[PDB]
Amino acid sequence: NSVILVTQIDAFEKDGKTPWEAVLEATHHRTRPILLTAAAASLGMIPIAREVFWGPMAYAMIGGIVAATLLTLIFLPALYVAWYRIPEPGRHHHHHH
Amino acid sequence: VKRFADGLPANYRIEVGGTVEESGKAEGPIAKVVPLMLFLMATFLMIQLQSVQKLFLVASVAPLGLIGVVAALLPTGTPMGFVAILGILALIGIIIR
Amino acid sequence: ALFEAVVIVLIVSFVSLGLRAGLVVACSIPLVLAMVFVFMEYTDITMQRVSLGALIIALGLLVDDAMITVEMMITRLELGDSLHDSATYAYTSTAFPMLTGTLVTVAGFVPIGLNASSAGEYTFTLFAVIAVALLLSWIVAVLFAPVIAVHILPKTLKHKSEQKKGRIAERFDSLLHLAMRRRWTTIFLTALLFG
Amino acid sequence: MAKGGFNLSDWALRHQSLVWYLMAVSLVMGVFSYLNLGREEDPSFAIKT
Ligand SMILES: CCCCCCCCCCCCO[C@H]1O[C@H](CO)[C@@H](O[C@H]2O[C@H](CO)[C@@H](O)[C@H](O)[C@H]2O)[C@H](O)[C@H]1O
Repeated sequence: NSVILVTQIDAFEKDGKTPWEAVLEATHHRTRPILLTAAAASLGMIPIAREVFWGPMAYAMIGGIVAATLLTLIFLPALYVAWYRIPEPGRHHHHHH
Repeated sequence: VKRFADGLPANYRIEVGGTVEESGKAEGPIAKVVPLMLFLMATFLMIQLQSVQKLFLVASVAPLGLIGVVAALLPTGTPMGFVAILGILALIGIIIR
Repeated sequence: ALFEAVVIVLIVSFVSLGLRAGLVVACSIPLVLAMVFVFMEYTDITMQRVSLGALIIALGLLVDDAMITVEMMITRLELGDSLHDSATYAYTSTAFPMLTGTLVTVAGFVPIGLNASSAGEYTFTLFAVIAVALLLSWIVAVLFAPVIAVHILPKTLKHKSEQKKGRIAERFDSLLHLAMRRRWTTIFLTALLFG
Repeated sequence: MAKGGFNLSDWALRHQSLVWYLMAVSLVMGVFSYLNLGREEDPSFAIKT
């Protein structure tokens, strides 16, 4: 999912549009699909959750999926724009781009 | 002989001891294997063509070839040979070609 | 339980697009099932609970990919021209990403399918199931979506969004703007949470 | 990276009957094979003793 998002972001950014509006449109365009993705991921294991065999794994899966998705929605945008507005690290190489 | 066998206590049983057993055992997997290859070659043909009409058209020639295989066999009174039971498939392939 | 999972994913796609659009995708789902079945046949991998659970997981992932592809297709065609070619660009564009993500997931699954321990036996089945299912699923999504669309899909329309999700969109955009207001705060929260 | 290829869409749109027949044969094959699949409780892990 993270790869899908980064690909969608840098997809149209090749045009050099406003990074703010670029990421804004990226999110506004990937909002609906990611929802269904998380749904299909979390769900499916619900009917078998009653089965004691696939127990803790089912709960852990449905939990981690929702968590990772929510952050994929809010965390990475702020993180990427922060890393973009200014390069935090250093260690410049004089013989490399 | 079957009726005779039936006319006897159930605890007893009769079976053949000739060659039919071996012939059937040999041709056993044949029946359970050849149709798959038939569909395989059929799809293979469909690759070169693009319409089921032409498919059935050329397929009509395949079974009709059983005319000579028996016309040139009845007067000679030659028993149906196993080798022929095999070669007939090659005949199908070449005629379809 | 298998049929139950199938019907829940079915209603999911139903309420997702509303129209009988994703329903054709659901109809396309059994295809990969029969394919993996014949695969197991060739490999004699019989059925058992473990494999059934693996089937559930694989079906969810594959239907997810197929549905997102169909969704982007119908959206790009609806917002613009109504034509198969008015979607061929969407195919040519988002094709590679599907393959990438799918292969990455199969890679993440791989580990469980390599231990020589006594437990690796039960895991071997599910590993084979997931792998074959996912691969055949991607090939099916990229090789069947065209006809299914060209024959059971209406033309374009004008942009509009379900107002019920309007409030949800309000909250989402608002929280997005707020998260952008203080980026360092989000980093602090993430750090404390993970810790 | 979309260099010298991307014929997936067109070729898919073309050769319609081909994909149709492939789908049909695959479906029937899987269907017939399903009956002769085999059902068992769980894999028999090799006991070592
Ligand atoms: C001289 C060197 C070679 C010496 C002898 C070797 C002969 C050929 C190699 C033997 C390998 C056996 O492989 C062979 O197993 C089965 C034979 O019933 C075939 O058929 C198998 O696969 C099919 C499709 O999945 C299924 O419909 C069959 O039920 C299944 O039995 C395999 O398609 C074939 O690959």
